[PDB]
Amino acid sequence: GMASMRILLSNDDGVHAPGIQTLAKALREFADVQVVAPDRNRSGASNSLTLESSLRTFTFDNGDIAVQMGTPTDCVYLGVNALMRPRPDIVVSGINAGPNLGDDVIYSGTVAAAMAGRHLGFPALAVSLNGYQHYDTAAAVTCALLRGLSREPLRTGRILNVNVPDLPLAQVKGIRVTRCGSRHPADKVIPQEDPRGNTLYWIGPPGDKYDAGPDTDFAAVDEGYVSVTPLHVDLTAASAHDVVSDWLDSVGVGTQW
Amino acid sequence: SHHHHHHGMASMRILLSNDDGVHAPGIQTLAKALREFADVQVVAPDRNRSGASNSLTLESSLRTFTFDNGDIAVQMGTPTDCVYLGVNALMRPRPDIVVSGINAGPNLGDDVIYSGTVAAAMAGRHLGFPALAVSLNGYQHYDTAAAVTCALLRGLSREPLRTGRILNVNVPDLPLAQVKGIRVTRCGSRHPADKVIPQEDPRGNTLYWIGPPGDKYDAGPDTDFAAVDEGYVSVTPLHVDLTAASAHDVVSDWLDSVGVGTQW
Ligand SMILES: [Ca+2]
Ligand SMILES: [Mg+2]
Repeated sequence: GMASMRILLSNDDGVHAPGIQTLAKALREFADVQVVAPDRNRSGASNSLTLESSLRTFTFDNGDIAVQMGTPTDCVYLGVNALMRPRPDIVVSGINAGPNLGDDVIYSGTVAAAMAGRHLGFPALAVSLNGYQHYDTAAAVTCALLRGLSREPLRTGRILNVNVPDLPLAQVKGIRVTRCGSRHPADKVIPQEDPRGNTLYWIGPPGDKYDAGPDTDFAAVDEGYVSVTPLHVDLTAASAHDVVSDWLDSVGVGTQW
Repeated sequence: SHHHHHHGMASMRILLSNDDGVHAPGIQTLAKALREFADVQVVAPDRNRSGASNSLTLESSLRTFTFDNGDIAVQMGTPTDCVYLGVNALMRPRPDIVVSGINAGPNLGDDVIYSGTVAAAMAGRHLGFPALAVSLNGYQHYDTAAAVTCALLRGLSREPLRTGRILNVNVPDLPLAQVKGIRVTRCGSRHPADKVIPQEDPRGNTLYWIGPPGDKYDAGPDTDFAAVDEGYVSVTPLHVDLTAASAHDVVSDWLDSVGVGTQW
């Protein structure tokens, strides 16, 4: 093998998470792996980053780095820019306990850390397990993808979102390239009074599946396939361009006539 | 019947938020303009949360605080938490639309996915009018961004907009008379940001600041960058679907070719 793969490994659940430790161990059988991940398991970071403050890092004995109060984006950013020299070949984010599917992906810290590694020599991988049990399955799927990538370059697509059925490896049917499904709007709030009678509010669960058709990430994982969706960060909705332009003309906004 | 710039002093119910927080000049100038013709409820972060993007608070309940004028701050709340709570719990009657802004500084190109301004608008995408994110390319002409947003909202009152759930609006930092018009744009892109600014704490530990955005990369003629640089309001319709559809076949052929997850 002419060259070792050098991986920057991060996650949404922090350095202590079973998912990131299991992955790290499996990748280290063939690759050099630097962990740079949050100091703890926080929920709901998405792609936020810390701009109002500087960040502290801590290095463990095994060389793992925790960024203190770091988001997953902050971790990949420091890792790519300042803490690994030279820069990593690729960012791998995972294994996340829990699926990152459909229109949820924009809110996922696991996806966020991969999107921060989109400009490296390989497409970044975000790896989520549809459950909490078969980390070994997700780790073997990840190793298989990475072997694929060093065998033949993937030409287009800077981020792959990978969702792994929570199944023993022998039961996973295969791998499908998918698009993101969608959900109905989330609408539940759960109010709870504090001891003084003040109402506080919890964000409720996601809305029901809407677009879960045959070509979606939801469908593939349901049928026991690995789902691979390529993602990009361009939010432009190009199909709306003519409608919006026509509308502006019609209501006279930006025209005198 | 009577000739005024706007018909109705409260003809639409607006949930107004931002990521700069309730005390920011951009949201306070926008609130004051909007209240001339709309029924406005501010629900915004208790402080500046630039950097919050689409993050939300899941492992903790949120507490709200209501100011004398009725503005609501969500304590520790992100822009997404503010809109989600405003819409689903706090407002009665529910809003017809979410407006988020005016942000101090632009939200252009591939930065839009990192913007808390944009995230609040995207949490309002399911309402009857498309949500607006409004950002000023500068810090001076909040007045100009407010006039532009009021023009869009009067427009929505004349005629509903059919497709496009979220409009990302960037306004040049110019007097209104100097703004050239409006273009419907696409997001351009930047080089990766690459700077990390170290700074020692008083005990001699090294702390790190995230550096500024990378250089412009794709600022083509129909980009939001180009529009604003040329003195035009940029309007880009946005969606939340991250699927790189134009990569599907290539990824699919690559898989078949390396045979990952196949037997043979
Ligand atoms: Ca801001
Ligand atoms: Mg997680």
